[PDB]
Amino acid sequence: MTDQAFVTLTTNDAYAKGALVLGSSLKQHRTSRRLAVLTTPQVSDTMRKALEIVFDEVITVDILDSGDSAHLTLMKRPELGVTLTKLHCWSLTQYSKCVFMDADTLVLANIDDLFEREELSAAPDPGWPDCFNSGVFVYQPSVETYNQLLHVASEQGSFDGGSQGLLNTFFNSWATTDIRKHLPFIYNLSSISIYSYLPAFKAFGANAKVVHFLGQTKPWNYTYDTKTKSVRSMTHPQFLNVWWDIFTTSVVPLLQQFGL
Amino acid sequence: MTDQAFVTLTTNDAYAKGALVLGSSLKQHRTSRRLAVLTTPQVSDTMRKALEIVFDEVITVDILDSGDSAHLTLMKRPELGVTLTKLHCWSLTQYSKCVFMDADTLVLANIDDLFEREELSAAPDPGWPDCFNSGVFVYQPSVETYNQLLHVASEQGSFDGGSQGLLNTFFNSWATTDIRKHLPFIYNLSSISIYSYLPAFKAFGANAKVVHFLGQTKPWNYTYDTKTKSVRSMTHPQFLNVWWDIFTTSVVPLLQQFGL
Repeated sequence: MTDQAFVTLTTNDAYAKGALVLGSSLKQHRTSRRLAVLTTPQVSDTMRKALEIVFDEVITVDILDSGDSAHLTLMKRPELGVTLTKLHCWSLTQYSKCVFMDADTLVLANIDDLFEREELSAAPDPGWPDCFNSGVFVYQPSVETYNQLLHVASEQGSFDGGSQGLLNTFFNSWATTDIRKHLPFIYNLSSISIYSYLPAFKAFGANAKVVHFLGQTKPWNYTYDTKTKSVRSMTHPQFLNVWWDIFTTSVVPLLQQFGL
Repeated sequence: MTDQAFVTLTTNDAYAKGALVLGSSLKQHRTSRRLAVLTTPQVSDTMRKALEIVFDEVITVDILDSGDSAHLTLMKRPELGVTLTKLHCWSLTQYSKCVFMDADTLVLANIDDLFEREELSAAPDPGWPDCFNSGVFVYQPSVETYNQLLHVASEQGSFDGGSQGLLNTFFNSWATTDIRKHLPFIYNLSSISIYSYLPAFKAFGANAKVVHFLGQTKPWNYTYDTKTKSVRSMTHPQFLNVWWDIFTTSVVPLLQQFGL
C-alpha cells in the first residue's frame, strides 16, 4: 500500500505531459498504491508544480551534477544519460516493490495485480521477443542492485543505447526462466503492434490494460479536435483519443490553475 | 531416432524448392532423425521425385478429395485449405514426436535438442509476442488431437486465416504456462526482425539456428549471382546467400538428374 508504488520519469516538459496523463489514468482506475515520478532540473517549474498535485512524490535527479552517483558513468558513456537517470528508480528504497512505467504509457484498467510479481517481471518486446520491453517492469528498489546496474553500464554499456539493452543484459535469464516474469503483452501493449499485426489485435486487443506509445510521433505530437473528440489523421485512434481526453479533461485545466 | 522426425509441407513447386533446401540443411547439420514431407497433387512429378531423395518419407495429402477427413471442413471454410493440409502433420502416428518446420525455414545448426521438448513448444511471434509463431513447433502426432484441431477449425476457424491463428486458439495456455514450451527465438528467427530490430540482431543474431523467411518475397523470388555468391539488391543477405548456396550446390544439380 504505502510501501509500494508506480514510478515514472520525465526529463523534459513534453514527457511531463505524458507523465501527467499516466498518473491521472492510474488515479482514474483507482490504484491503492502511491505514485512517484523522477524529474530532472530541465523540467519547468509549472510542470513540476503540476506533477506535485498528480503524484504523491516528486524526486529530483540531476546526473549532470558531479555529486550524482551516476555522473562518472555518464562522463564515460554520455549517450546513456536518460538510461542512467531512469536507473535511479532502484534508489527509491522507501518502497519495497515498484512498477516502473515510461511516461509514454497509458493505463486503461486497474493493474495493481502487478504487485504480485517479483523483481524483473516485464512483457516481451515485439521485434525481438526474447528481450523484454523496458516500458513497464516490476522491480525492487535496492542500492546494491542500482550499483550493479551502474557497473554493467560502465563496463558494457547498452547494446541498444537505451535502458532496454542494459536491463536485458543484466536480467538475462528472463527469456528462459520463470513464465511468471513474462508479464502478459496486454500490460505493455505496443501501439505499433496494434496497427501492424492487426488480426491479433482484433482478437485480443479489447483486453488491453496498458498502451505503450512507441514510434517517432508521441501522443502530444498529434492535433486533437475537442469537438469531435478525436485526433487528426491510424486505423485505431481509440487509444490516442483516450490519452487526449484525459489530457484535455484533467491535465490542461490543472496547468491553468498556475496562471493565477 | 526412427520414431522421431522433422516434418514440412509443400503445396506447390515454389515451396518444394524451399522444402528441398530445408531438408538438405538438416542433413548438412547431421540430424539423427527422419525427414518427412507432406505434399499435395499439385506438386509436379519431378519435384516429387527430388523430394523422394532428400526426404525419408513423402506423404501425399489431397484435401480437395471427398475421401479426406478435412474435406468437409474445407467446404465450410475454403480459405483454410493450406491450414487444413498442414494439420495432417498430426496424422503421422508412425512418429512419437515431431518438429514441424514450414518450407520457408532454413536450418543453420543441428537442432535435434528440440526433441527434448513436449507437445506445443514454439518460439514467440514478433508483432504479438503472446502468440507463438507457427513456423516451427514441437508436437506429438495423434488422431485425437487432429480431430480436436479440425473441430476448432470447423467451429471457430482461424483468427488470422492461417495455421498460426488456429494453433494459438487451441494451444492457448502457451503464453502463461511453462517457460520450456517457449522455444528460444533463435530456433525460429524471423527474417523481418533481422533488418528491423537491428541492435538486438547485432547482439544475439550470431546464435541463430533457424531462419524463417517471412514477408512477400521468398528466397526463391530473389536473383542470385553464382560468381559473387550473393543475391541481387537488405543489410544482411547472409542468410539468403546460405539458402541459395545450398540450392545451387545441392538442389539444382539433383533436379538435373531427372532430365536423363
